[PDB]
Amino acid sequence: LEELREYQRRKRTEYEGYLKRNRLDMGQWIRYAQFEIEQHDMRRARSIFERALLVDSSFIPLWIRYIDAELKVKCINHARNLMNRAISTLPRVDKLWYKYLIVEESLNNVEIVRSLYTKWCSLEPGVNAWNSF
RNA sequence: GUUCGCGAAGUAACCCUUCGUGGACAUUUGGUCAAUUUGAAACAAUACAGAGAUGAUCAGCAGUUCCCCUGCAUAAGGAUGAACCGUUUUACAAAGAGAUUUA
Ligand SMILES: [Mg+2]
Ligand SMILES: [Mg+2]
Repeated sequence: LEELREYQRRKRTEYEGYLKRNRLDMGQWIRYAQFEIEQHDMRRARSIFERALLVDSSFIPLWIRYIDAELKVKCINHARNLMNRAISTLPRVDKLWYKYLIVEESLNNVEIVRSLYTKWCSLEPGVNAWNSF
């Protein structure tokens, strides 16, 4: 376990030291947020992504990946509540809607998307958006 | 304890002493804290590692950090004060070609 313990500890010194110095460079956050996922600890990883939304919330690769780590282990109402916060923050975006729509397809629930497209049409988005509805 | 008044005692031209009493005067200090080993000074010495760039030797001045130290300091010094120079794979598709493959 010390063959493990000191591994995890030494990594969390190196990653934080760099992020300590560079608030930006999201490339590091996602990497380091991925490290804590592969240790099967969701609490730490969620903190990291939540810590990395403060730095920039306009960076969609970060938003998208933090949907993955929720969906991969199948924590539903988190990746569900998250999408409340996700598309209310950046309501214009394209990718964020479709990744919320297409993930609702594989959940087979068409009542959701019925009300989804209600709002997403209420927002008057544009051509390619309406055509999906 | 002082003073006012009263009530008694011995002496008493009513006063001095003595006793018993009513009232007034005066009215809530200090602790965030307990006296040596177990609620946290530091330095020196010893051993190990050695003080930026670059072919090599050097002057430095800044920036960034959930590092500080000497200094009256918003001056200036402290190795250019220190620490940092590592790691990096997905908003991701469009066209075509081969093969497997089912109503
Ligand atoms: Mg310096
Ligand atoms: Mg200096």
